[PDB]
This record gives sequence, C-alpha cells and structure tokens, in this order.
Amino acid sequence: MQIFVKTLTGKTITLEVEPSDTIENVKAKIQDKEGIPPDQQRLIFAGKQLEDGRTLSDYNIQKESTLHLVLRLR
Amino acid sequence: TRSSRAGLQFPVGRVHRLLRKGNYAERVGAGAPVYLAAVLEYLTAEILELAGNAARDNKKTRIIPRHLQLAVRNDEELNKLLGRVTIAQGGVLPNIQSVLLPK
Amino acid sequence: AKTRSSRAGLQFPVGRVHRLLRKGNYAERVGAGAPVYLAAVLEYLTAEILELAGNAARDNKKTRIIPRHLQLAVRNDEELNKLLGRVTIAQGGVLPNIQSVLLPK
Amino acid sequence: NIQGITKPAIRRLARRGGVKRISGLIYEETRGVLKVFLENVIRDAVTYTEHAKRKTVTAMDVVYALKRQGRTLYGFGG
Amino acid sequence: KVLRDNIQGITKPAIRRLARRGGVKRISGLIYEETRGVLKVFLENVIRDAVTYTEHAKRKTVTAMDVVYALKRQGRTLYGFGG
Amino acid sequence: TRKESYAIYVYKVLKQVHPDTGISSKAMSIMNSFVNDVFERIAGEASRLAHYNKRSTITSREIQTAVRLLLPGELAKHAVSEGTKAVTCYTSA
Amino acid sequence: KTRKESYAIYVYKVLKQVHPDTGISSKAMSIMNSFVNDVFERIAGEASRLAHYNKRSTITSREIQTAVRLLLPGELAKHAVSEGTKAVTCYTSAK
Amino acid sequence: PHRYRPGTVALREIRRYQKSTELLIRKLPFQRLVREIAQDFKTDLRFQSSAVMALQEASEAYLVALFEDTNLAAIHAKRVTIMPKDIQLARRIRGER
Amino acid sequence: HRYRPGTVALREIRRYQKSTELLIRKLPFQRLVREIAQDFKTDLRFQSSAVMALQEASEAYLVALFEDTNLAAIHAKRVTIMPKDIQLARRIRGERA
DNA sequence: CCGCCCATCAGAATCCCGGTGCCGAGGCCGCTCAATTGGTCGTAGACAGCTCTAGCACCGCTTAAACGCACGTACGCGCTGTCCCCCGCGTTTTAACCGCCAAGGGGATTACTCCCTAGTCTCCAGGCACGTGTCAGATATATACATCGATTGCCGG
DNA sequence: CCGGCAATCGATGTATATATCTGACACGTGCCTGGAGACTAGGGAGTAATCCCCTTGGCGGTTAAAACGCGGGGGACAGCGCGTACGTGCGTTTAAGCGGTGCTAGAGCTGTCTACGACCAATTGAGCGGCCTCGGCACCGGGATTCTGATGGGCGG
Repeated sequence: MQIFVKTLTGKTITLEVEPSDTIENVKAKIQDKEGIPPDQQRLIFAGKQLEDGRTLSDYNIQKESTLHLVLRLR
Repeated sequence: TRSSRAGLQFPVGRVHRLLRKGNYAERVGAGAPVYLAAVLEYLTAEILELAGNAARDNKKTRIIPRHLQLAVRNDEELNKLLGRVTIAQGGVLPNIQSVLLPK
Repeated sequence: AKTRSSRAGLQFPVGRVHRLLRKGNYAERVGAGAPVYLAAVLEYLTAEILELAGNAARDNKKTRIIPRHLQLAVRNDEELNKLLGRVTIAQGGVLPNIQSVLLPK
Repeated sequence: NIQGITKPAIRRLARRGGVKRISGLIYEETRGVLKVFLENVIRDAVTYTEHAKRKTVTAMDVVYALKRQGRTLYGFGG
Repeated sequence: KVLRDNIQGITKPAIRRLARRGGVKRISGLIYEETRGVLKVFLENVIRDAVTYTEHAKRKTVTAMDVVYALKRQGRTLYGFGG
Repeated sequence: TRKESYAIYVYKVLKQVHPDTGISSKAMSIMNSFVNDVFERIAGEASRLAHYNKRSTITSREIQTAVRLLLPGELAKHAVSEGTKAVTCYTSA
Repeated sequence: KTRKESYAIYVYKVLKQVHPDTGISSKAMSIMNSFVNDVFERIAGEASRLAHYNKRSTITSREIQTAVRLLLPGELAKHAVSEGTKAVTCYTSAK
Repeated sequence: PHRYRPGTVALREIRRYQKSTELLIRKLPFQRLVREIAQDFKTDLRFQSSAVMALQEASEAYLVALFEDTNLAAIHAKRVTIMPKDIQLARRIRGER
Repeated sequence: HRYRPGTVALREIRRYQKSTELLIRKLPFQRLVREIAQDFKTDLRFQSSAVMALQEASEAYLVALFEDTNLAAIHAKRVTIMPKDIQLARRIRGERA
C-alpha cells in the first residue's frame, strides 16, 4: 500500500511497502529511490524511533500512514 | 535535573512539589513523582497523536478543540475515561438513526 | 464544665471529631469552632433519621428499630431521599408500588 | 426572559440532537428543564462567590459548581 | 477446583422473584439469558476491583472491606457491612 | 484491640428522641456507616473550599458553606441554625 | 503581573515529538492543561485513599501503580504501567 | 376444579415480594458463581462469608432497580410484557455501556 | 419547486452536526441568567467568561437530553418526539423522581 | 383500460479552487525564584517469629424448591381508514450585533501587627471489653374475614 | 326467547389472637488510653490604603433572523382479527440447607533495626513575562458536481 514520508525539507515521498516488510527493507527502498544511505535515515511513526529489526506490522502501521525523518526520541 | 535522569519531558520536581503541598499524605517517596510524570506524559502523547491524525484528515496543520473531540469520542478507552467531560467548542459526532433515512 | 461537648451542650463528642479532623489530611490547621459545628450538624441529622425510623417502628407495632424501618423512613422523605440517593441499605427492601395500568379493571 | 429562548433555537438544538419531527408541545418542556438546570448551577456558583467575599461571579465559580454537580468542563481554566 | 456452568445456577424462578419485587407482571421468554449476561458483567467489574484492593494489601483472603471499597469506587455506597 | 464507634452517642440521641424505643445490631451498623459517610463528605468539601481560596486553616465558615453546598433545601436551614447555636453556646461559656 | 504556571511547554514538547510538523491553538492548549490537571487530581486522590486504608503515612510508587490500575481501563492501564515501571527503573539506574 | 385467571397470582406475588426483605437467590449457586468469576483474575483465593453476603446484596439491589426501569420502558410502548429491547433501552439511557 | 417534508430536516441535521458554533442568541441568555441570579442575591456582577461557560454547559445538556428523547421516541415505533419521551428519559436518567 | 412501477430532465445546494489579507502562533531576550546538591537525624516500615481463628473439605438426612408437561386465553402484532397537524415557503418586523464612548466600582496587591493555633507535659475519667439476666419476638396452632371466580336471577331487546 | 348486567355462594388466601421458649439486647464492672488544663512561641490572617482594570450603561445603524400565514401530505391513532406464547396447576426429581467433624493456612500482633524521607543552607539555571514577525486560515467570487423531485413512459392486472 502507499505511505507518505516527510523529510526536513518538506518533501513528501510515496512508498509502496508491504505491511510484512521490515524497516530495513523500507530503508533499502528509500535508498534505491532516493540515494540516501540507510544508516543516515531515521524513520519515526507514532512518536517512536523505528528499528530495522522490526516490520511495519510490528509497529501496527496501517494504510495511509505518515512517517517523519531524522527526528530522534530518547 | 530529575526528568533528565528519568528520561522524561514532564517535570519531576514540580510534580513532587505539587504532591507535597496537596494534603495527600504526610510523606512522599522518591519514585512516586517519576511514576506519575511518566503516566501523564503517556496519556498526553496518546491524545495528541489521535488529535493530530484528525487534524491531518481535515487538511489542517493546527489542532483545534473539534479535533480533540473527534479523537476522544472515536476511541473506546478514551471515551470511557472522559465519559462525563464536556469540551468547549467541540461539537458532536455525526450520527443519524437508520429509521429516519428516506426509503 | 469540663468536656467540650458539655460546654457546647451536645451529645456527640467534640474532642474525637477534632482528632479525626486533625489526622484526616484535610488542612494544615483546624479552628476551634469547626468541631463544634460539625458535631452539631451530625447530631441534628441523626435525630431526624431516628425520629422518622421510630415512627415507622411504632406503625408496625414494634419496639425495636430494624433496617426495614430505616429504609421506610428514608425513602418516604424528599430531602432524605435526595441526600441518600445513591445509597443501598442492607436488608431494607423496597417501597410497595404498583403501576395503575397493571391493576385489574 | 424565558420567552427569549425562541422556537427556532430549540429546533436547532434538536437538529444537532438528530431529531427529525418535533411536536408542538416540546418548547414549553424544554424551557422548564433549562430553567431548572440553570437554577441549580447558579445557586451553587453564587454560594461559591459569596464564600470568597466577592461581588462578581467569575468563571472559576461556574467551573467549580459544574464539577460539584458531576459535569466537568474543559477549556475555561480548570 | 475449576468449576463451570455456574451461571445456570441462577434459575428462572429466582429471576421471576426478582422481577416480582421489581413490579413486573408478564415476562417474555427471552429475558432470563439477558439477565444472566447483565449480572455477569456487573459481578466481573466489582470482583476485579475488589481483587485489586486485596492484592495491594498483600493478603490471600478477600474481605468485606474490599467489597465495600470497590462498590464505593463504582459509585454504589452500601450500608451495613462495616464502614 | 479497641475499636471506636458512634453507638453510645446514637443511643443517647435515640433515648432523647424516643424514650422507649430500642434498636437492633444491624440498624446501629447502618447508623455508624451513615454518620461516617456524612462526616467524610462535609470534611472533603470544606478542605476543597479552603484550597480554592488559598487558606491553610479550616474554620466554621468552611463548614457552614460546605453544609450549604451539600445538604438539600430545608435540611440546610435547620442544620445551619443548629451549628450556629452550638458555636455561640460554646463561645459564650 | 504575578507568575502563573502551566503545562504548555511540556505539552508542546510532546506534540513536537509525536507530530513534528503540526501546531496547536490557545483553546486546545487550555483543554490539554485542564485534562492533565484532572488526571493528576484523580490519581493523587486514589493513592491517598489507598494509603489511608492500609494505615500508611507515605505515598510510594506502589500506591501510584495500584491507583493507575484502578482508574485506567483495559489496555490503557497496561501501557501506562509499563511506561511508569520503565521510567522508575531508568531513574534508579542513573545517579 | 378451582382455577385463577391469568394475572391474579402475579399480583399476589408482587404484593408478597414487595413487603419482605429476604434474599431471593439461593446461596450455594451464587457462591459458586462468584468463585468461578474470581478464578479468572487470580487463583488460590479465599473469601470471607461477609464478602459473598455483600456481593449478593449489591447484585440483588442492582437487578431490582434495573427491572423497575425496564417496566417503565415497557409501559411507555403501550405494553404489559417486558422484552429484551426494554432492558437494552433502559441500560442505554442510564449510560451503562 | 418544493421539497417534500423531511428533506430540509435531514439537511439541517447534517449541517448542524458538523459545526461547533453556539445555537442560542447571547443577549436573551444573558438576560435570563441575570434575572435567575437576581432571584437569589441582588446587586451581583458577572464576568463574560461566566456567561460563556453557562451557555456551553446548558447547550451540551440540552443536546444530550434530545438524543435520549429521540431514542425513547424510536422505542415506541414513532418518528415524532413528544413530552412523554422527555419525561421518560429524565425519569430513567435519575433527574426525575 | 387504467393504476402502479420505472427511466430521465432541470434546478437548488454543497463543495472545490484561486487570489487577498490579517491577526494569532512561534521564536527571541532578560530576570528571579524554585529546583538541585550536600549533610544530618529521627522514625516508618520491613522482616522474622508465634498464636489461634476461621475458611475449606466431607458426610448424612429432610424436604422444599425446581423441573417437565398439558391446556387455554389474553395479549401482541399486523392491517385499514381517517383526520389533523406539523413542514416547507413567502412576506413583513424587530431586535441582535457591532462599533464607539464614558464613568466608576471593585478586584488585586502590599505593609503591619496581633491573636489564634501548634507543641509540651501532666493528670485523670470516659469509653471499651467482658460478663450476665430477662423479655421482645419468632413459632406453632386455631380462627375469622376478604376476595375471586362460577352460578343464577332479572330488565330488556 | 336469549344477553348483559347485577346479585349470591363456595373455596382459597391472608390477617389476627394466644401461649411458649429462646437468643439478643440492655445494664453493671475494671482499667487504660486519649482528652482536658496550663503555658509558650510564632506565623496566618485580618485591616487599611492604592491603583487601574473591567464591568455597566447608552446611542446609532443595518441586516439577518424571527414572526405570521397558508396550503397540503404524511404520520399518529383507533378499531378489528388472529394466533401463539405465556400463566396456572400437577406430579416427579434434585439439590440446597442444616448439623456435625477435622485440619490447616493465614491473618494478626510484637520486637528490632535500618534505610529512607524531612529539614536546612547556598547556588544557579529553567521557566515566565514581554515584544515582534510572518504564515495558516478566514473571506470572497466563480465554476463543478450532486441529489431531488417532477415528467414521460411502459407495463401488467
């Protein structure tokens, strides 16, 4: 399904990622479509820092979600 | 500060002061303000996340009381918690009984 | 006079009420007249309820008051019913009441 | 001044309540129930104001009264 | 010992007696099951609160004071069993 | 251990009101619960009143306002009269 | 112009944590302040009653935990208990 | 053969049970149900007899009040028989989810 | 042309269930509040916020009452609300004795 | 051959889009007061141990209540007709809302003093635990009265 | 010559009167813990003065909302018919209730000692009040899209 990811520059990107796909897969797809290194990417959903060892379904990410970049929570 | 040690955003010292000057008990333990601040922060985060989603649905970038009302009334646990609370300038959920609809 | 109730001319205890107020986590300080006022109010309410319940007991040709008489006394008074609106009395029962549409014609 | 609560206003309140057809004897009942509710709340608020030795009724007194009656209200300084 | 099927111990005559004390003359045949469900929900809530109260005190026995405190929390004050 | 209750004072009031009627054991328990409940209600209301006005003491004014807020219409008048009479008698003596 | 305290800055920090690009108005801020205050009073009063029942002179994290379990419904209580326990453990570990 | 018409013994029962004060449910079934319900939250639990007594009193009071409201709702619809819809309407208006 | 009965009613239901404005004029409500207050104590003053809060609470109360009244009217196989529905709702809620 | 059901038109009503502007939300700066740190001290509570009470389990016997079945009647529900009363729309009236001005009552702050409350120590008496007698009330039995439903007589159609 | 209405008559259920015994209530006794009395120290609250902010009152306009009336369609209500579900009674079965017995886990109390919370003093930075600036949202005008209801048509009893 298609998710919206927003960067610090206000750019909105559409990602076609399955719910069972891991966060590392999302980072790989973002790098493929944008060139941003996965280690330089920090995605967040529901005010939580996503971990590459989990999947979209682990974070209960549903359709038409919104993700943000860089912001860290600790 | 104590919030920094606890890794929180809400104030621990202020909560401790409010507990000590509220006529609740003779003494207050060291971890009670930390526990209370963590719980308050969690509840605030939940409500704010729902309200922000409601604001995004309306194509708005600012939260108004209507969004808070829509967030609270559409969640079962939040509706149970705030069951006897009136939010000013909130409104109601759109709902029409099926008998009144035209055939 | 020696005790505070006798000075106030009451039956309920003023010293015990003062002690309960001072240790109930209500305020930093407690004034001198607050126990007297509270004791007088409590005594008045007790007297009202007991008078009504004793009348109810006398109606049933009884000498002792049982929870049924207290329930009858409370439920038949408007102000007492308003005050004890969300209170359940054990072994009390209900007021006899049948809707008019259910009676035979 | 109870007649200043006009029939169209009551109809609008009913529309927000989800009501389609309204009988002609509903407006008097609505006025009565509103009067009772206002009487209770204003009595409590004026008691609160009088305890503080003020000649002006503030929003805090109204909020305290409503909380006493069991109807918490958010957004006015509570 | 784990026991089941105890909701059926609330027999139809008992529900009829409760309805008679309530002032009801005629009762439909589908009322008993709904009454059982309502009673089950009420008991579940009260017992949950009372068991929480008992656990906080580090006791293995539920007392009448826990029940009274629970009921007061649910906004149903009860007179007679202490308090 | 000693357990305190209101039984003796309730019995004295009852003998003042009905000088021949008695009382059972469950009725006295109900009376004890009633007295305790009213005590907690009035005390809590007075404490909240003191907190609102930024005061650190509870006086007879707080009790009077609390019984005016809590008790219904005609009960409050007689309760206020009784409390005022008791306070005046206590102060004069 | 006496100083008046509120929860506005902390609520704004939380909001910027959950939704990085989203604002809030003054009325919504007032509603949030009232909500935080209300929940505070409820939990504190429940804990005070719990301490009174068991004849204790102190309020500890056990009282707060039991009050949260008594007041909050269902999954809310579970997540709140987890958050509070994590915060207390983190505070104790650091010194 | 003597026989009463329908509704007579019902009124007699209404009068009889509105003047007594005893409990209307057997004690052993209620005790068993309470223990089974409490088994879900915590095992190896013991109860005082007073606790079960208080639970029974509260439950019976709740049910009697609910039946009064149900009778009112049934009469509002020009009926003398109570149906599950009346119970549902009473619970919904009261505010019980 | 002309719309059939019930159409504009549904339009009004839809449009008033999505707004948040107050549905009562301010001057009449202020006058009513002032006279009700003068029933108790004279020479009393009001903040504007007090009247605003009173209006908000009153409108919320009335809207909830009308929701319950509509439910009661539907229970009796009707689409028109009547004073008996209001009385039944208030009685079941507990406000009416 | 005509009443009932179905496809198709214009016309209000709501929404979306684009340009304009304007006021509130978000960021920056100075200060002061409350939170942090470090040390001391007293006591609230945890922990171990002992005692004895009440909660749990089991067995036997009586009997009242529950359960299953049959029969019949009264109530619930659906249909039909009427009749009236609420809804939708057009015209006229009114008062609400906005803008502006003026005046003064009272709410909020501050300085000062003093008197009411807390804390300490001593003494003693009232309330609680325990024990005992007796009488209000539950129990059993007999009896009188009220009500309910079937039977039958009577005025009238 | 039957029906509806009205007045009897037997059966059943409920309240009332009279011993009878018992278990709970009311009263008497000892003691110990909490309340009363006397005194001291200190801060919370009352009181007076000042200031300015906000509440109250009045006037003018304009315009949208309220008030009034009318025509009509749809909903509320009443009567009628039918059928089935619920009430009343009887015979059979079951388990609740009572009365013992035994046993053990746990609730309740006591002594000790110790880690934790209160209190105090000095320091300092976080949060609050004030000011500015621009962008999200309110506003206005125009076109697009969507129901809604009348109109034409077709069809089958």
